[PDB]
Amino acid sequence: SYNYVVTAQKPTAVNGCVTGHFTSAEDLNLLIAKNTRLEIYVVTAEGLRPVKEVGMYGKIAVMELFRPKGESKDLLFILTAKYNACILEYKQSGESIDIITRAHGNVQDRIGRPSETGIIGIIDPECRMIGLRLYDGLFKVIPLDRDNKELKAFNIRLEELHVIDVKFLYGCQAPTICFVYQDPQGRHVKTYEVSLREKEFNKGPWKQENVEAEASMVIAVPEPFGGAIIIGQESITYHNGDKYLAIAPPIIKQSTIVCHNRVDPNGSRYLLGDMEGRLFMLLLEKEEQMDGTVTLKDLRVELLGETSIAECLTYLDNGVVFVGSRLGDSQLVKLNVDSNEQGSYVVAMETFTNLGPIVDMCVVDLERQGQGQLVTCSGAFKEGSLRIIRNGIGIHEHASIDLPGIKGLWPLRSDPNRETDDTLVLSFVGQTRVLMLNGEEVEETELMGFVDDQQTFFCGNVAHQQLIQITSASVRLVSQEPKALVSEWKEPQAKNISVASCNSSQVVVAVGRALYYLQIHPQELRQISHTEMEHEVACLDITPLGDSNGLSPLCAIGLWTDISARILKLPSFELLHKEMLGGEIIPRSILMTTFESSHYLLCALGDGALFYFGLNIETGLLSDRKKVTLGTQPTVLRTFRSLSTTNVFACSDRPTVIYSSNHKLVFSNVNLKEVNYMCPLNSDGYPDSLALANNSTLTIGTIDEIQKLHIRTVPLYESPRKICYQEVSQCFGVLSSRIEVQGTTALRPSASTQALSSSVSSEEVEVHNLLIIDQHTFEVLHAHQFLQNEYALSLVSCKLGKDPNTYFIVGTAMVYPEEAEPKQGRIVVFQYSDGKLQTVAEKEVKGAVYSMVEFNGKLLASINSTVRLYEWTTEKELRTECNHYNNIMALYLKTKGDFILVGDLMRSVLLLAYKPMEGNFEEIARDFNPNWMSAVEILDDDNFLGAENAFNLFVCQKDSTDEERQHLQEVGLFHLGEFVNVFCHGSLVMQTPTQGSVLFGTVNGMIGLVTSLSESWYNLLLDMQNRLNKVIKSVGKIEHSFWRSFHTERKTEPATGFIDGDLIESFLDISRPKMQEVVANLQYDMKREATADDLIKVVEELTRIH
Ligand SMILES: COc1ccc(-c2nc([C@H]3CCNC3)no2)cc1
Repeated sequence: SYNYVVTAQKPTAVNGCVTGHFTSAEDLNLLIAKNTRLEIYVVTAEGLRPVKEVGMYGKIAVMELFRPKGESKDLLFILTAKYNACILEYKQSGESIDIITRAHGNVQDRIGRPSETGIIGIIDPECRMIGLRLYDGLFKVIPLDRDNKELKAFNIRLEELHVIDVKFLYGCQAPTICFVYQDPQGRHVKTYEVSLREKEFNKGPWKQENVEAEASMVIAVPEPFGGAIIIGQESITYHNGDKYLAIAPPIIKQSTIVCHNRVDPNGSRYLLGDMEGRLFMLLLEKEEQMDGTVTLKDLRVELLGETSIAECLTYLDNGVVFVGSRLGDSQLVKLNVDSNEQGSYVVAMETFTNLGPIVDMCVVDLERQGQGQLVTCSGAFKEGSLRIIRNGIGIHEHASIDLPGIKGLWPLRSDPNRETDDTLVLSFVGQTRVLMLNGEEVEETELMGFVDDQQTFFCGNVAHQQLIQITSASVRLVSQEPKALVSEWKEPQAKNISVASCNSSQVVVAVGRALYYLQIHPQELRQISHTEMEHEVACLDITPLGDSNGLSPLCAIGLWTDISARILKLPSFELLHKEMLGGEIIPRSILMTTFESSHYLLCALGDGALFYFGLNIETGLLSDRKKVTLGTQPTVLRTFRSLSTTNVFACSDRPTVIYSSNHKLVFSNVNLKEVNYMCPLNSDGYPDSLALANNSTLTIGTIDEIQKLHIRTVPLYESPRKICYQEVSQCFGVLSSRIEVQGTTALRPSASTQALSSSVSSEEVEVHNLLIIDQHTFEVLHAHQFLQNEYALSLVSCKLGKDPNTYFIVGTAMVYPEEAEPKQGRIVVFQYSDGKLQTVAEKEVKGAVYSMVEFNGKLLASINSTVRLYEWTTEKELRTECNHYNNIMALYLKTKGDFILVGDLMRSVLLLAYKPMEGNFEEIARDFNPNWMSAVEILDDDNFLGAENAFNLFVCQKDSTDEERQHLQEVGLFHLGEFVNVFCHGSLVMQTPTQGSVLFGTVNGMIGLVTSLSESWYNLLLDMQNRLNKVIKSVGKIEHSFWRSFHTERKTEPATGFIDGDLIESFLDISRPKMQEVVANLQYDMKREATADDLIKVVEELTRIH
């Protein structure tokens, strides 16, 4: 098996968050862990400024900042889920930012079952040690000597086997842990000192205490309080020596508090977040003492308001809180001293997309044909949603004029008072036209000073309240009031101008090979200098960059013949830098531009190639050449603003926006047909807009947010579970569940209680529903509620037998507390007609209906340990045809032709065939290796894909004996690092090295793709990986091969049959010399030594598949 796996959407769920001074001594930073990704921000009064985002070869399990004695700057400790430990430092060497690994090592033990309650990692306030709870009964200590670069550790026996939480205390002479543990006698809090000298615990400073039965979190309180707060379900207690204070506030009893964060450095106030998204303030009241110590007088809890359900909370000063969510969108909120109308102190400032968990999804061509969109069931509880995801950036067209032959567009302010454009100047072969803008009206008009009988190459507002028009014949300077020609420049023999560039006070024009530099003065075009280039000029730019006061010391130029992009000094025209771009196709557009504070040269060729380089605006040096391909026609580049950010629109057959993300250039398709020319337009009637032209038409519209994927959110206010599309009804079916309390009563309104119409089947509880949702408005048209204690598990939309209706079919389970698994459930066939669901037929079965699939006009269903095929009879009932029994728990089905792939709870996958001339199933083959499955997919007749609970993928094949024949072989293995809930065939790209397309959705909201490769392609890419791994410096010095090794509690093996597309794609981001190392000696097709250029082309083809 040869497979390739790549990220289409990175994990969005927030697994943890910390604050401190990491980037510099005086920066306040927010660090966010999104599984495999670490995001670093500087906190401002403006908000969060992104400075650096890195990938780890690992799932981040522990992330803590700490400050070694007498240092100005925090270091970062990370532990991965595979027990990779590192200490990281942030270093900025001028422009370049580097994460350096100061220490690393793997801290796994040989014997050890991972603690069921997870990895805990803590660091003592005096930075003497890191403490890790990895396994029950052991506490691992890493001394923080500067010498301990390998992070060598020792284990201490911990008598208490079941630790709930642990922290290091402040204000202690020896490092001291405080922890809650559980035994038969209940829950207790205890302390121990940790002796480095003895490598053992010593007696803690205070005696143990019994605590609440559901005590779950330990907070170490800084000086001057010291001590610990213990949070439980109905109590909050403070402990410190012969000091004990407890409160039992009813207000917290409704929902478990699951996260905390310190507001005040001295511990006077904490935030607390619960499972329903309530946000509390915990206040510690001080009492003075004669000896000048400070003790705790009392504790209070106050309800502040509501946030997203928080996985973590981080106070960012000035009343600002970052709410990191796993189950909904993350937020920035503000806390105010005074409450609002409805009584909340919490006001939301910003919302960040989280797709996670993705519990189901499907692919549908909603709008066009051939343009797939992903529709997910996302989130949980009050955060549950549908998310609709599609590639590319949209334009909202607001005007359309038929007007062929446009050769350029320029906006103009004809009134020197008003700030908005009021004029659009259009060029045509040998002619110019001026459109005036009065509101939404676009009237043809003249404009005194400008000529209409020459083609315009540039026109604009310029210095000293003047306008400029540059044509093939001359440069014309025009006064604003009144409009009159005040100056006109011509070449000495009045030869044609061939190329024009202009800013507010400078002009460079070309005449064949000649260049002329003019300055714009009051009533004067002043000729400053001229030169003769070695070849004919193709293109020019003099865009001023940086702190430049609108003046460029640089001229960028592209030439014929040598195909060079050059940087020249003005006024002398001295050559500062030359780059030969190769080939025999001339540069067509060149642009100096700034993205996220870094300066670049862009240069586009007529064949669709785009080169880009770092530009030093001081020396004129170009560096770090990169090349993408943006189409096959000449590309024309032009800056525009939207949402207070400068970007570049690339006009071609493939219109593109160029922008920056994490200080790397990014290229995103615009969803339009061919655009030939554009300009920004910001007029009264068309504010913050774009004017667009093709061969026949002028358009004016606004642009969506600049990003790779557009996401629409449909709030449900309850948990979505499964989704299916029903084309004939133009709706989705969505299974959903809401929580109600002890009959039962609801916590808030939600999709299933707010449908247009409703039907019903004739502690906290789940109430399950089938929602019918309109595909255009996403309005809830109908909700059908299932029986009390009925859980809806599976859903399909299909036709059966000879019946022409399409039905929604739901499989359920009746859930009773004492049952190990369900012994009762239903299959229900519904028809959606006239705005309601009618129940057409039912069938009681003796188990949970985990999975259903349409199979050759029949209904395949898995019921507990049985796989069953039903026929749909002429009297509209389901009738069993055949059964398969050899499963533990058949959770997952997929089919292809007569083949059925079965995913088991614990015995991996199994391949059935229906035998149409015997009316029964045959077991073809089974994977005899145990695996705890989460999802399955058929890649093709011979290849079966599985995902399992320890975040691995594998691929099974038949072994091309007869006892031998029924053994599936695991021929592919890969540690993905995500939990796959759903696989589905399809693509987000409009319909090569790869064949097939399978998308997957995950708990962290990551979306991935799996596709197939030939042996040949695999071998090349495998070889590339090995070379890439030798040159790339990895954060924490984790080996890529270690990261991607298949890993469960049973077995660890190198990955095989799987290319890591994220790694391959990173090839485009290394330095050109590194690309040479990577390239040196490797075959490529009959055969030859491959070049860096060859590989850039290949990797580009591979980015196109998502
Ligand atoms: C195992 O524990 C440790 C603790 C601290 C360091 C360390 N401190 C530093 C300082 C000096 C220059 N940069 C910050 N660089 O590494 C290394 C390993």
